[PDB]
Amino acid sequence: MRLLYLHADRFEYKTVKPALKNPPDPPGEASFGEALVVFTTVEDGDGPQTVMYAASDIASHSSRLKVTTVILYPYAHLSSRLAKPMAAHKRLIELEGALRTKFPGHVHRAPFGWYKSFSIACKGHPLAELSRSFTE
Amino acid sequence: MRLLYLHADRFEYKTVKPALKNPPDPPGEASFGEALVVFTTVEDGDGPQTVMYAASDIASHSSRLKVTTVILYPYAHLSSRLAKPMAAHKRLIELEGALRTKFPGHVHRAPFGWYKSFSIACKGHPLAELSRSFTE
Ligand SMILES: Nc1ncnc2c1ncn2[C@@H]1O[C@H](CO)[C@@H](NC(=O)[C@@H](N)CO)[C@H]1O
Ligand SMILES: Nc1ncnc2c1ncn2[C@@H]1O[C@H](CO)[C@@H](NC(=O)[C@@H](N)CO)[C@H]1O
Ligand SMILES: [Mg+2]
Ligand SMILES: [Mg+2]
Repeated sequence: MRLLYLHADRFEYKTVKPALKNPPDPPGEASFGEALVVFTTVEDGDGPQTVMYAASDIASHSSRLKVTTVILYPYAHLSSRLAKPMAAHKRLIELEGALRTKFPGHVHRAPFGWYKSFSIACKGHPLAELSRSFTE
Repeated sequence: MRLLYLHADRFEYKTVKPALKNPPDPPGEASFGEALVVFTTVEDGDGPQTVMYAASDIASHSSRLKVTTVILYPYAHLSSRLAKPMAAHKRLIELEGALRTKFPGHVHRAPFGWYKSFSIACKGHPLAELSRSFTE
């Protein structure tokens, strides 16, 4: 699993066209104030142990940053060892579930299987942009 | 070399704190309308052949998108096989130079060696977010 952590002042997205023949989530749009935005690429070896490590790390980082909102943003573009779409969706659902057991704020999982527009204002501090790899 | 291509409606950044003991570029800030924003991670094996392939691809993609501005945005976070900072700066300077021989619009290379804030409004169309790997 490959993650990009962006500490944002604000974040918003809208689904536009479907990117899979049948997207497993309904279309939608949402906008947020200060949040940790976690661009999340699910990779072929990812299982429940991987999900648990990512969830702990996201919780830990969110705590460091004093953020109370996390956005789990499905993202196909951070790796060249992608999990298949079905498996990726399952892991992202597991990741959201796991994160809620570790982090007490708003957890928003954006819809999987869509092209999206988005806007982000990303902070400039030294810990505002980080990437993470998790495996088992 | 690992690149992320974001087709934006608008883009802006500001350098904030230095991220290397001596950043090789001066601090600054800039803002843009519609542009291809190319988050660019220079990797250990990257040489002039790699730079030339990336430059051709960026030019080709920009042409497809009908964009007339490209932003080469140094980014440390797309890979776990980073080139050293000196070498990375050199390759990014080469990449800007190479791109200008292939693409006729505005080419902006953002400063290397800084933490930056930024904002982006990324389009939602199917070719609006892509990643690319180049090697030699
Ligand atoms: N292995 C994977 N890890 C994370 N997300 C994945 C995935 N495989 C497929 N997706 C999702 O399907 C859309 C089309 O690839 C993807 N959409 C996106 O990457 C949008 N942000 C594009 O605008 C994403 O929702
Ligand atoms: N191998 C590499 N490829 C591309 N850029 C690289 C690099 N090694 C160092 N940099 C630059 O140094 C700043 C601190 O890592 C980096 N700064 C950034 O990644 C900012 N956008 C953070 O806000 C970047 O300017
Ligand atoms: Mg809508
Ligand atoms: Mg300034």
